[PDB]
Amino acid sequence: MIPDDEFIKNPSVPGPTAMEVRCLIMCLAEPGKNDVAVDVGCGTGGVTLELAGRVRRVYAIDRNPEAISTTEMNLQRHGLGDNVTLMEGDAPEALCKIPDIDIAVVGGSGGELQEILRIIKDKLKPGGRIIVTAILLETKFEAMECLRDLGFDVNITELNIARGRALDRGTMMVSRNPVALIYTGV
Amino acid sequence: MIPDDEFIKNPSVPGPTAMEVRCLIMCLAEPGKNDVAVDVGCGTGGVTLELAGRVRRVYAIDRNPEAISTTEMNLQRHGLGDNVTLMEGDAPEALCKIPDIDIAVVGGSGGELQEILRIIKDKLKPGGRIIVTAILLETKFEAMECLRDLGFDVNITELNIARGRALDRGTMMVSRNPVALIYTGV
Amino acid sequence: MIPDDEFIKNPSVPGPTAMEVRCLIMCLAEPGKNDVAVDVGCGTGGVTLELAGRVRRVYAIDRNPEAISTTEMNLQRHGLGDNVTLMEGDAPEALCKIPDIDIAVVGGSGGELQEILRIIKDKLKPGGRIIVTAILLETKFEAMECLRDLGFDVNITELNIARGRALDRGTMMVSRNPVALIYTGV
Amino acid sequence: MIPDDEFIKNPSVPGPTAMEVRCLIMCLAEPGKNDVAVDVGCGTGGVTLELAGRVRRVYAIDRNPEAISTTEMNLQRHGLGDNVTLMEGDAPEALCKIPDIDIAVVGGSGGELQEILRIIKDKLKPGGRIIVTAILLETKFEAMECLRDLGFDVNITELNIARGRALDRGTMMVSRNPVALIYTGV
Repeated sequence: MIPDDEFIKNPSVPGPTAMEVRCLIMCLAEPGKNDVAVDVGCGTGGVTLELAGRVRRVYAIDRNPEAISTTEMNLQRHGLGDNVTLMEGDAPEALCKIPDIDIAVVGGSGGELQEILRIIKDKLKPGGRIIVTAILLETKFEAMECLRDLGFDVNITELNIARGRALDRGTMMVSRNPVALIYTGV
Repeated sequence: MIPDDEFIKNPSVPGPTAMEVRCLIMCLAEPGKNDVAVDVGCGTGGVTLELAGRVRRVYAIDRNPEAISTTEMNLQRHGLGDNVTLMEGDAPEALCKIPDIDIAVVGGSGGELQEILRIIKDKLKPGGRIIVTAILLETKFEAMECLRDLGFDVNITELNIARGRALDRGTMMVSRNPVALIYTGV
Repeated sequence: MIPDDEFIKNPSVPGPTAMEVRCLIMCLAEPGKNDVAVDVGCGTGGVTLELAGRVRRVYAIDRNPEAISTTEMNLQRHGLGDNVTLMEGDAPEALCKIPDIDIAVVGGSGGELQEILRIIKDKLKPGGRIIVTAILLETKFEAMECLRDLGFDVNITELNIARGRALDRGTMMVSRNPVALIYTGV
Repeated sequence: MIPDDEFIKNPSVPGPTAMEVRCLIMCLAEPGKNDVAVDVGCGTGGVTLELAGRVRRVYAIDRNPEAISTTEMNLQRHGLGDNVTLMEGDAPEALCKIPDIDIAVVGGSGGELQEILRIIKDKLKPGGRIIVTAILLETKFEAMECLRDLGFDVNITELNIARGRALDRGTMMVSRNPVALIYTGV
């Protein structure tokens, strides 16, 4: 997996998602080379990158132009992007212009989460997977609720990662903020 | 990834390792189809399974006969095992009968961790990766120390996972015990 | 603090709350010998005990008879209870029969959390503190939301505790499930 | 408890210790108004503060002059310090100039942890308590080992705290680095 260090950040663009989380999302999404995926709120490009290398097509969406810019840069740094359709603008509008999906990774809460999820449920091919990355306590709840309301079997996994930082004095554990992955049964 | 639920457990055999951890081990190990791997202390077979599907050869070792038995069963349930050499008995003895390795996943502390690590360092192909799964606070330290003494750049990641369990009353977060992954730089 | 071990458990009654959590609730609640406190959903009696020894009066409420029973037993084992009014039945009904409070520790989600909180806000003496112990992901959200809606400054602290268990092989870290303490500014 | 916010920090002086940890240390230490306590490596003064208000005497030690300086300031901001003997210099040297102790809170690993612990064991009144705050993975192990070697019953509790930070977008959980408290049975 591309570690967080090899990502070109941008002060106004959140990310990249911790490799440990990207790790897990990849396993939950269980990409197939014929799967069409959508990464809503692609940020620095973390998930898009990982998906780019394992699925047929990836539609990366984000309101923030700098994010599409950063994701673009990062795809190029890692020579991916041939199969990645970057998309500027409002997630719900963008999502309508997309084909049906097998995998949906929704990071960007962007308020309109419930709307995005409804849209996604409608474009989800049978056996599709939705994975919502929640940073805000509200998103954890809202995602759980929507997914259940859209008739999905919802699961949730909260990841608390700590990496050691070598100091002269020794190895200190440094925490990433908790990240929850709300995902629908396959 | 095969979820913990699809594993055939055995009351006397610990495991399977949380999918979230197996997930991360897979990313840290970064299996190559030409990589030879060894899973010391294969338990229920979790890591062996994951590795089986991504590397050339996997040598699964474990003192406990029931573990070799359970891993054997689980390999079959998931149609893997063709490239998995199961091995009974003392890990250091078994390890000497193995070819050089690219990836080493050492779970089974089995006391003799330091000895296993020494053996492994000697059979580690250049650019090889060692990942020690530590359940015991002592193994976290002992592994860090050996790895550093054997001249490796040691890193550590503690994973605290919680999965929601749906109750009538609502979703409750249930913790897995902390698991640390001590790993050598690639 | 009375450690979890010295509590008389009851298979049908959840608790006691990890000493680490009780410890923190005690500090957030900042009991004063003249403070009147209410422990909604007193379970095994953990918080009731701690409060009993530091405040003027403690009203312990719980739907479950076994819990009032168990809390009663534990109060006696530790010679407290002189200043503890145990209360059987529905929390909202019981809460109305109570005097105004300085401290409110709400553990028992019991569905009716929002109602309990509204009742509590109305009986909260100026400078009072509310602390809701959340086990369920929904309660974390719901409590945050209510407290904010009732005009409180809401804070949240998620505790992930792990205690070592000495085995022959060594000390192993054992996790308690995550517990969140949603509390109102003083 | 004095929250982390009301502490006068100093860029070169680590601390204050998270209120959640200070909270727990106070409970494990179980101060008595007649207890003599020593805070080795007093940092910003967190523990010293808490102890100051509950025990007879507190000897605060720290190599770093800025730390004794900052602790000094903080004691004054909170009108404590009348019963606090600040001490400059090498912890082992300072420790010999102290009377016997009931409570010892050792934060400052300062390398010489094992030496400090031996000294403390010798000055520990019967039924005394030692609590070592470990930030470094090495200290967790070393403390456990010494305490056991000095014939103490050693216990350990790893605390992973996350506090919500209110953003416009919502509440986000922010982690403190893991902190372990190794403590001797009373």
